[PDB]
Amino acid sequence: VKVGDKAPLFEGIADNGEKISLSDYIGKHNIVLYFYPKDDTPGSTREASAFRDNWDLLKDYDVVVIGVSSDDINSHKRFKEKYKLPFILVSDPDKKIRELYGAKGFILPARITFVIDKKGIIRHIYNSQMNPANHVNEALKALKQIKEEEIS
Repeated sequence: VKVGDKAPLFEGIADNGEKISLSDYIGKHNIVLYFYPKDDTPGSTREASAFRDNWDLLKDYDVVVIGVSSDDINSHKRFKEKYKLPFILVSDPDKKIRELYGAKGFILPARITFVIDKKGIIRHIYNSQMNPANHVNEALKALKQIKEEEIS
């Protein structure tokens, strides 16, 4: 998976117990798909919080934010409710979505974020375990680049 490739399609279960298909968003909105190790931990909470804190700004870039981890649905709802996260959280029980995106990691699940445009093309990849809060900034920079190409 590299910048320029079509984003791999997948189906999973969202925190609302509903099934989610990436293809249902492809072409309709820009997409920020971010992988994080585990629910309600210092770093992932910080990353999720950063995305929450920029929710309104993200609205200007026509985008859907989807978080992914190996935690189950209930863990996702609790994490989401506990920090008032407004976006979607997908459960990846057997790590199949991670494998698809090459985000399995080695000493632990990779904290990697992908920004996908309306043509279903990956426009940016940011892989960094140590800078959880910076993931939203990188997603925003990619979204700004994309918007800048749309506007004119």
